[PDB]
Amino acid sequence: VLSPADKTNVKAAWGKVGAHAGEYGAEALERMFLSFPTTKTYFPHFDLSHGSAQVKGHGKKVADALTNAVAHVDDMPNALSALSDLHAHKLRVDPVNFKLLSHCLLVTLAAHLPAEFTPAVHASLDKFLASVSTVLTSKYR
Amino acid sequence: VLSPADKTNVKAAWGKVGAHAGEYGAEALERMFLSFPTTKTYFPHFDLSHGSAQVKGHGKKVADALTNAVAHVDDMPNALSALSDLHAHKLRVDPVNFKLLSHCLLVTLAAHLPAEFTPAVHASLDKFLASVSTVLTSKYR
Amino acid sequence: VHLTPEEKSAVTALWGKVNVDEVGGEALGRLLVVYPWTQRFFESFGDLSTPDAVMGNPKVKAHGKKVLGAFSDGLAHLDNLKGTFATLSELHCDKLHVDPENFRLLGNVLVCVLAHHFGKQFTPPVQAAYQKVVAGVANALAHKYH
Amino acid sequence: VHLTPEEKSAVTALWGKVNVDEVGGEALGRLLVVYPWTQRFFESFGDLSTPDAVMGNPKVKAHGKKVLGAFSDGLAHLDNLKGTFATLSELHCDKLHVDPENFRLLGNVLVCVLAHHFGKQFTPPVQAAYQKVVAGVANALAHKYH
Ligand code: HEM
Ligand code: HEM
Ligand code: HEM
Ligand code: HEM
Repeated sequence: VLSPADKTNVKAAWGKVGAHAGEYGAEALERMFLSFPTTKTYFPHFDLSHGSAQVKGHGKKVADALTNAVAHVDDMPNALSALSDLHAHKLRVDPVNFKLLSHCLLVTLAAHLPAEFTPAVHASLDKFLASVSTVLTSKYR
Repeated sequence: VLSPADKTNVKAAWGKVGAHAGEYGAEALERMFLSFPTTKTYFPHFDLSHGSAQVKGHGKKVADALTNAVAHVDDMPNALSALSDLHAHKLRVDPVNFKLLSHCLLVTLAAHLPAEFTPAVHASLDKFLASVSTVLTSKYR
Repeated sequence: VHLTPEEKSAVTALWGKVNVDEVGGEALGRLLVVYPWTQRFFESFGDLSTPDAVMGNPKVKAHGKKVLGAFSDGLAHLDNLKGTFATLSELHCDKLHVDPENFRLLGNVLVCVLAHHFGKQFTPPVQAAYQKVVAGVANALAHKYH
Repeated sequence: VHLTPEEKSAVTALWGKVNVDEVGGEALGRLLVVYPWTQRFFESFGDLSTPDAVMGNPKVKAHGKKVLGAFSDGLAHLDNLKGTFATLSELHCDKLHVDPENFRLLGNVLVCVLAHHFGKQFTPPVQAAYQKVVAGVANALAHKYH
């Protein structure tokens, strides 16, 4: 449950990302694939080698989805509806993996936004990624 | 979210629990403590022996709360308000333990409802116990 | 995997009464009904869009007897689960791309099915010994993943 | 708990730049802020209601030190995390009643803190290596739970 505090935290930290969203998106995914190999099972059609364009491509789509979630923070279910259909009915990633990625997002942003990655913003972003996860996994059954 | 089928499934099954509700909750907790001994870390002040009065009292309390939720399936956050507040701010059980108790409840229901623990009803109770749990964990942060 | 032989014996006594054919189909099918995302691995099985469709689906009963058969062999091998399941783990990782989380889901679904099937006989200490077993199996089936 | 030779070298080399005082208080306070239910164990510590309260709290800083100090010593014995941590494990279970889940959340926060402290030096590979350590530590702390 994003408090106003949180949205402000998220908007600000996400503001500072800006043009590197998709670069961060890409690094989060590869931090994921190396830390939690299990997540690869959902990408058997990807070349998963370092510096791959498939991953940077996917990295960017993930980042754009998040940037879209940040902008429609107050109405994520609707802003994200197409994405939650697709995860529910097509991709069917086990819910556990959303926490793996979110953790890797967080690690990515810490590594990149040292000064903005405050304990408070940390908490907010964590809640923010759980809420996106919950929306993505919303229609699973 | 719970559909009308779900609600019906749960009320039907819970109706069969009827007056066995507290016996069932004590049994679910015993199951939980033995299968998931880490959950005992939350009951250090309890006597955790088969039959203990404390587990029996707590079982009934848990079963009553759940009976209340079934009755309020449409109004859970409000129905379970004291309980989410209590778990958020006082008990503070890590959210992972909800899914362990949920499992043991479901196992207990399955052991006791040979006739009604159909697959659809199973799916329904599982979703129901996930909703309860999301409620009780609502205000954690 | 830490099973006392009070636990060992109880797993053993119960498993002998298990209709591996029937329990297999039940478990796999409930798996697919309760946690529908797991359908993703079974497009090739035909209709799985309803409970009744999944539960009577011949390829599900048939895959379940196969899954449970292999689970059943593991029981003779609680001392060496990793070993018994090395090849299946590789198969699930490299060929099938099964996220090992699924093995956990199935293990719990299985414990529910044994509850349903054995009623009061599926006592809390017997359940506990089955949770150790089912976790042991999910880890062995996960252990060749990379 | 297996690290390749170069992971062990990556882990050991980063850790030699780590100031256990600072990183320990940072990781613990963040734990308390990001997952406030972990506060349940530190009611003796004082007012934990806000991030500044938590990150300034001097008991939190002290404890963070203690925790990361024992974590540091176990890096020395990656090959025997169970033996090394067995006594803390039985303490955390039988005395402190700490849900081992907390050891996992702590490891993830620690990883974030390392990333935040080190920036680009915390490369995907070095994280993966730390994710392994942090998981091994958690499982070693969790092992004598009964
Ligand atoms: C913050 C969490 C996530 C977000 C915002 C997200 C967002 C997206 C977006 C925008 C797409 C593009 C769909 C399209 O238009 O083709 C996608 C696809 C996909 N996602 Fe998710 N996703 C998330 C989590 C995950 C996780 C944790 C996994 C599992 C490791 C996963 C597995 C997949 C797969 C396999 C695809 C299809 C990729 C392809 O074949 O092109 N996702 N996601
Ligand atoms: C469906 C899930 C749950 C329900 C409906 C539930 C319900 C309840 C109820 C009715 C009470 C008593 C409130 C009172 O004192 O008046 C309670 C207390 C408590 N619950 Fe929860 N609970 C759930 C989950 C859990 C889990 C998963 C754990 C830990 C593994 C836990 C730990 C506790 C503890 C420690 C107490 C206080 C016991 C005492 O000191 O007497 N609960 N719960
Ligand atoms: C209790 C753990 C499990 C065991 C012991 C097990 C065992 C097996 C066996 C014996 C086979 C056939 C191997 C062969 O081709 O020779 C198989 C294949 C397969 N398994 Fe698993 N299995 C388990 C769990 C799962 C789960 C939970 C899923 C996913 C929901 C899954 C998905 C599949 C798929 C998609 C195949 C190939 C099906 C086909 O195309 O015929 N398995 N498994
Ligand atoms: C890497 C994981 C951890 C390690 C290595 C660790 C280590 C330690 C050590 C060395 C002590 C004091 C030893 C003693 O006084 O005999 C301690 C005490 C304690 N730990 Fe852990 N700890 C860990 C994680 C956690 C977590 C995540 C929590 C809770 C969120 C926790 C809660 C406590 C508490 C409440 C005490 C007693 C402290 C006191 O009374 O001042 N620990 N821990």
